[PDB]
Parts: sequence; C-alpha cells; structure tokens
Amino acid sequence: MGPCDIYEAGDTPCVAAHSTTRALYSSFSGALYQLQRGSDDTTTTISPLTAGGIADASAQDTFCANTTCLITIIYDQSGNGNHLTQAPPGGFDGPDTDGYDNLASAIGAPVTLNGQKAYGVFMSPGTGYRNNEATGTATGDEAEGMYAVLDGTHYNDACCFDYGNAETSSTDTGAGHMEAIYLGNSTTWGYGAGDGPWIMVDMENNLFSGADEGYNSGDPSISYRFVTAAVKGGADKWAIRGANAASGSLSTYYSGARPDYSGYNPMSKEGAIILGIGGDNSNGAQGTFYEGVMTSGYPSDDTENSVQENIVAAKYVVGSLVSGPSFTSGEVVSLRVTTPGYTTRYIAHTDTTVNTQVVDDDSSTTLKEEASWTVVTGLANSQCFSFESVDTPGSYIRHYNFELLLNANDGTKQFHEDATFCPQAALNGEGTSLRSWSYPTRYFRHYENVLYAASNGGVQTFDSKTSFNNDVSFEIETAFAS
Ligand SMILES: *[C@@H]1O[C@H](CO)[C@@H](O[C@@H]2O[C@H](CO)[C@@H](O)[C@H](O)[C@H]2NC(C)=O)[C@H](O)[C@H]1NC(C)=O
Repeated sequence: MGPCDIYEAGDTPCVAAHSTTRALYSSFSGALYQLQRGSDDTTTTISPLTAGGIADASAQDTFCANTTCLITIIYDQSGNGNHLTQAPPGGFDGPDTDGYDNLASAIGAPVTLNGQKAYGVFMSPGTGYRNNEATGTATGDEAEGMYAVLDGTHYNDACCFDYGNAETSSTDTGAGHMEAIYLGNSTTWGYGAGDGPWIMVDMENNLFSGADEGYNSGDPSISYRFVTAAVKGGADKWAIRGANAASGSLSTYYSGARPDYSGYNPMSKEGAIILGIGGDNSNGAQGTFYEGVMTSGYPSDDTENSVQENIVAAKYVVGSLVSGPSFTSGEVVSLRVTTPGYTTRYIAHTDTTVNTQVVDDDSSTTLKEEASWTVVTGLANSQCFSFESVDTPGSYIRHYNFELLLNANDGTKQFHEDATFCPQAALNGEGTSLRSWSYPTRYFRHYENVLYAASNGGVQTFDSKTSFNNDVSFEIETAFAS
C-alpha cells in the first residue's frame, strides 16, 4: 500500500496527491509530472517505472540533455484533477511574466528512493504552484488532514513556504481562510523553540506554532534533511506532528482547540491548493517538496503513523548534485569562455563586478589574480563549490539581484547560499556549467561580457535564450596566478 491507500483504509481518503518522486497509490501508473525544456519549449511527462513505483528519472535526463528543464505541472494522482500548475499573481505579484510565480527547476533536488533515482521540487524565492479550482478539498469548517515530505535544511524566514488549503482568489480574505503546512523560520507571526525551522499551520494572517499567537515553546526546531510534516484540522481542533522522514515516528507538537482569536473557529476554508507560496501569493520563501497529500476528514494518529512508516520505507536519500569535470577543494583555476567570438576571455572581476576579460600570459600580475579562483567546498552545500578570489581572499562570487558580484563572506546562511554553485556537464559539451544551488534555474552566464546568474529564457535581459548554452559553458584551465 502507498500513503493514499493507507489514508483510504483509515477512512480519510486523499482528495489531492502530489509527488515528483513516486506514486502515492500502489496502483498509480499515470504521469507524476510534466517537464518543459528551454531548447524548444516542448514538453513531456514523467511516470512511475512501474505501478506504485518510483519516477522514471532516466526519461527526464534524456529529455533534458544539453538544455534546461522546468517542472510545469505536478499532477494530482487521486483522479480529482487537482493538478498543480504555475501559480498566478494575487495579493502579491510573482517575479515572472504578468505577475506569475516562477516554475521550479527539474534538477534542483535530486534524490534516490530505496536506491532509485528521482527528482524533487526545489523551490527558490519567487517559485510557486497552485490550483484555484480544486475538487474534493475541505471548505468552511470541514475537516482535513495533509502531509508533505520536505527538506528541513532548505528554508528561509520570508512568507511563506506552504502546502495546503488556501483562498481561491489568491488574496488574503481573512483569518480562517487558509489551512496549510508551513516550514521555515519566519517569526513575523508564530514561531517555535530554538533557531528553527518550524512546522507551523498557516490559518491566514497567522502562522501558528501552538494555541497562542506568536511564540509557542511546544513547537521544536526540526531540521532533518528529510522532514515529514503532518497537519490536520477539524471543528475547533487541529494538530502539528513532525518526524524525520528517513527514520522513526511522528511526534505531536500540538493537538488541541483552535487559537482563541476571532475568525479561527469556525474556519472558512476555500479549498484552493497552494505549494511554496502564501494564500495571497506572498512569494519570498524557499523550500523543497518531494511528496504530499490532502485528505477529506480528520486522520487518526494511527493512520498518520502508518503513513510515516511507509515514508520511512521509501528510504529517501540525498542524490548527486554534480556532474561533468568538477573540482577539488583548494584547487585554483581560471575559467574560459567558450562562446564563439569570445573564446579568449576569462571570468574575472573589476572591483565587485564579476565579468569576462581578455587575460593571457602578458597580463599584469594583478589581472592574472583577478582571473584566478580558489575553489573551496560549497559554503551552503558540501557537494557543490564556492569560488574565492585570489587577489581578494575572503571574498567569493555570489549572486545578488541575479548579478554575479565579488563580496566578502559575512558568514551568514544567506551569503553561503548566494555563493554556492554546483558543477554540471557543460550544456554545449565544452567544460562545465555552474548551476546556482539556491536558484537551480540559473547558471553562471556572461552577457555583454558581464557575469549573471541567468536562466534559459526569463524576464531579465540577461536571461536571453540567444546563445544561452554557449554562454553558460566554461572550460576549466590552469590558474593564471599559477
Ligand atoms: C532565521 O534563521 C537565519 C539563520 O540562522 C537567521 O539569520 C541570521 O540573520 C541575522 C539577521 O540578519 C544575522 O545576525 C546572523 O548573522 C544570521 N545567521 C546565520 C547563521 O545566517 C534569521 O535572522 C532568522 N530569522 C528570524 C526572523 O529569526
């Protein structure tokens, strides 16, 4: 049995089931999600290898070879048609065309389930999915349960990395008009103990970590690489239960009556489904979604325990984020442009601006150093890497407003994430392509001889698809600074 077979047996059937990694029903063999590649904007679907099995990652790799891919749709496996598509603008506009939120990269969250390769949904700030015409989802004060397997190490404090029930108008219609899982360390509303992140329940105009608005000591920080967040709500009752998705049981962080504030009892759920954003489309949060469902009815603890048992059995393990030549920590290199007509240029920097310049044996000692980089273990992820300036030790290449800058490491999580890049076999076959760890839809890309963290097509001029593949491919050579 799969998670939804378990919920069905527990008398609280799934009304929405989403996952890019595996089938959530033992009998499901349909499409798990849809992909769209940047080379020609064509699409294709990825289905389980077998009924109730793991996604066919090989099919994705084949379709996405020598180009970039986006996850356009996360299909609803229940049959209710509650598929998740690109989230629309609402109370807040997204950063994409006409206010839509960004689609997620198809390769930002590689994993293996019991040894089989699969891809999760790595969501950077601005990314979001939604379905504002869902069927079967609880409305009003109707009871529902839900869970999601997330990455407890991928999060931030901006509103709001949610998965669950929200408004069908994509706007904030008041307290009680939402009921969704939240994972992050926002403290604007509720928050738990420690540094976070915390699993909280977004009931609109409030993220709740317990009965009181604001701080609630009963909700602990949970930072497992794979987190199972289980939330449920019914008539004047709700609960938060969490666990290490890779091992053990769910622990109850909260179970009791609704927060005693106007609008939360009875609830006024609208039934829309959101992923990675807030009800009003607040889109500043980040996180990773692997699988999750929403049910009709209030799940018993026993039913959820069986679901957690199943998740553990799926055996989630982190996958490889790197491919191609790659590097070794401590190694010093110079990166050469491969785009025809700019092949004598190297990645360098003029003060804080990262750019490309013609550097050769005749260059000054200073310029040779500005075109030389010490490759160190990724500041935000040990699999990837960070690039430290040779002339300016202590400073690394980092993206800011999608421009690559050379700034001093302040030791903060944010800097670390902005400064971590994962090597990928060059899209044009020449060398390597450095993919941003925090924004996997973006890569080192030279445009007008300046370096950016650009996507294959986008709202920024430097996201131009023209010569993208060549512009994000660099040959790794001996450092000029020796
Ligand atoms: C959420 O967690 C992060 C990570 O611990 C906090 O970020 C730090 O941010 C402050 C404020 O900018 C800096 O003094 C620290 O140097 C940062 N620490 C790290 C480890 O990066 C963030 O402040 C937290 N947010 C809230 C609202 O509590």
